[PDB]
Amino acid sequence: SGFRKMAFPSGKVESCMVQVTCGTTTLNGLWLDDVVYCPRHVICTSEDMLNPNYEDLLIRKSNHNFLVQAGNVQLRVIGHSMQNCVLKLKVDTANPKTPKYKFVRIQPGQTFSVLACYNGSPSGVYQCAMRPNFTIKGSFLNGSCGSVGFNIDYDCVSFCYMHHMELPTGVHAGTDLEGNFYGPFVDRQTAQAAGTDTTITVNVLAWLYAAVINGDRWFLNRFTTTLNDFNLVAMKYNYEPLTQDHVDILGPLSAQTGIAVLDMCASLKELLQNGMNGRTILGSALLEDEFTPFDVVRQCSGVTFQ
Amino acid sequence: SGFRKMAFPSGKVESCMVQVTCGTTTLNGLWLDDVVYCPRHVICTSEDMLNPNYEDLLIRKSNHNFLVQAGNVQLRVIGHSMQNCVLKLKVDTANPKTPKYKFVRIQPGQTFSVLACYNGSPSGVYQCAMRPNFTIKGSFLNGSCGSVGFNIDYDCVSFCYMHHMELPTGVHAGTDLEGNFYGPFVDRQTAQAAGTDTTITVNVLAWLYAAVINGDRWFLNRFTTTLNDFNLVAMKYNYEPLTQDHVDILGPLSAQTGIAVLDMCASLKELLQNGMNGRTILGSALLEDEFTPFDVVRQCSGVTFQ
Ligand SMILES: *C(=N)[C@H](C[C@@H]1CCNC1=O)NC(=O)[C@@H]1[C@@H]2[C@H](CN1C(=O)[C@@H](NC(=O)C(F)(F)F)C(C)(C)C)C2(C)C
Ligand SMILES: *C(=N)[C@H](C[C@@H]1CCNC1=O)NC(=O)[C@@H]1[C@@H]2[C@H](CN1C(=O)[C@@H](NC(=O)C(F)(F)F)C(C)(C)C)C2(C)C
Repeated sequence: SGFRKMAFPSGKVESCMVQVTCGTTTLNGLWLDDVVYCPRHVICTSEDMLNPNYEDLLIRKSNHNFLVQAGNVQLRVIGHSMQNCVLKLKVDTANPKTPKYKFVRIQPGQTFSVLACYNGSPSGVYQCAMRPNFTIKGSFLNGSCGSVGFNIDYDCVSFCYMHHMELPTGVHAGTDLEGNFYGPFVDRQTAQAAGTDTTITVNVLAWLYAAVINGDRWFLNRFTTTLNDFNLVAMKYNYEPLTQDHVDILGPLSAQTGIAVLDMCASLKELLQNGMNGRTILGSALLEDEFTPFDVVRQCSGVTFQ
Repeated sequence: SGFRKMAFPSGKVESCMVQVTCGTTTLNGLWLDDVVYCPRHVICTSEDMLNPNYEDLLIRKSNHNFLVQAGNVQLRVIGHSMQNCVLKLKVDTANPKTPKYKFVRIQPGQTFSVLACYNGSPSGVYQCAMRPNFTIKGSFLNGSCGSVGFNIDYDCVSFCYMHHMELPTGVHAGTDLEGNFYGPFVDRQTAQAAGTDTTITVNVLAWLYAAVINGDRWFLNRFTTTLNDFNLVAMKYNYEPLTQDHVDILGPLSAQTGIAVLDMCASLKELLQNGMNGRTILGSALLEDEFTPFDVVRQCSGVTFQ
């Protein structure tokens, strides 16, 4: 029993981290086969980041201008290209520790683990969600860019996030591994702000099921509700609409606990209208929305990875 | 910016996990050099665990009765011995991925990362604290025993916990790597309960400093207090006494923020007496006590590991 914010084991990703230096700017890169992926603003001075012309800055660079270090070993860059907001450095050595991997673009509400790195070296690992406003609530400092987010499926690492920048209120924004930003943000040091965020309803429901599985059941009421009536109440409290797709994804937890999804919805409705009355659920005084239905199943059933 | 519950990178420890099977009981082992460490109740049937005589059960075992699997490869056991509540299986092959390591016994209030494993394979990683009542708030299922807790110092893994059992209210208990339990618990399936837990005061203060570093400052008041007067208030609210050793450990965060420790204590005192008035600190509605002063420094300064 017990329920914690669990990250994926980070070992497969640790073996892919390198440091990339261009001039005086150093950040992290991801070394897969004979390519190193990293944020394109490695080629910027501090001055350039206020209004960079990345295409222009990259013309004046050659291969030898990129210093790629994998531990104690320098990797010679033998080609380079830019794909949206990421640079791809071809190196003369394939990473022998390259795991089976995929590049995926995740949807808002889905979760992933972040391996926060500095100078190509890991600092720590934590779990995050892609917020509905396309930010993540991370923990990143200067030099953290190029740190990646990922999910694991048995032996396959699905990379879904590269870190690029921090937005007001201390939230974070970045790209998929094709260099396309999540959200309407740009890699330029100019005033930018995320839109209003919303609560990930399907994840709150998943976490209420995790609470029931752990014997924390005080919030279960005797009612049911329709999907439409629930979504009207959720709208008022800045909760995302619950779709039939979400109901289907909650099926396994609903079947395991014997609580219909719409019954859980009625219990969540009461919590939204009345509060928790200074009570806790799974030790938290707030409803948690950064566990997906699969996160709950993986933690409560002991799914492992190779 | 940002502040999250961060675990250590788990790669060095992943390379040490194996599965140990004796008869029909399978759990996790830790493979360091040519020794595999695991909980001694691997030698028990389900029947034996109600009242095991571990010494007796182990006489009737020989080396070949232990099946140790490291991935796809069986490791031949060539010797065995019992040290308190852990078995030590000597194997014919040294683990080539053995990191620089130490066995340490941590103190209540100190934190560590847990690599939760099943059948020798990792499921996830999360951060925990040794509670003052010598339990940990983990997430463990059947087959999780032998999962370990650890800290990293540059390239050295300090192993501090082996998982053995679950106690009422869904909390967990185990041993150091010498097999000595934390707390007054025994590896027998009989009714056992942890004593009343307390809040780790020095860690709450560390986390308030993390909040200030992140610009969450609303709780800072204009007062100071003496150490004695603070500890009288903390006693009432089931907080551990703050010692001069704790004040000294908080020095770096106090110097960084320019807030004297006893001034922070006055702000914490007001939070204890008045509550947070439905406000949050670093996104939490409750005071958090599972970040040590070093955890805060390591996260907010970007300390990395090799
Ligand atoms: C990568 N190493 C850093 C990570 C930042 C640093 C502090 N916390 C983080 O997550 N990325 C940057 O410094 C990027 C980068 C220029 C400026 N930048 C920012 O994150 C800035 N944010 C913005 O300008 C705004 F408002 F658009 F979000 C900063 C003020 C430094 C937080 C470039 C090329 C966008
Ligand atoms: C190791 N694989 C398991 C981990 C347990 C299983 C469920 N969650 C966990 O953390 N360890 C055990 O099953 C140990 C073990 C016998 C029984 N046991 C327990 O954890 C039991 N607890 C107790 O009997 C009590 F009350 F003392 F805490 C159980 C009721 C199964 C939770 C031995 C040899 C102690």
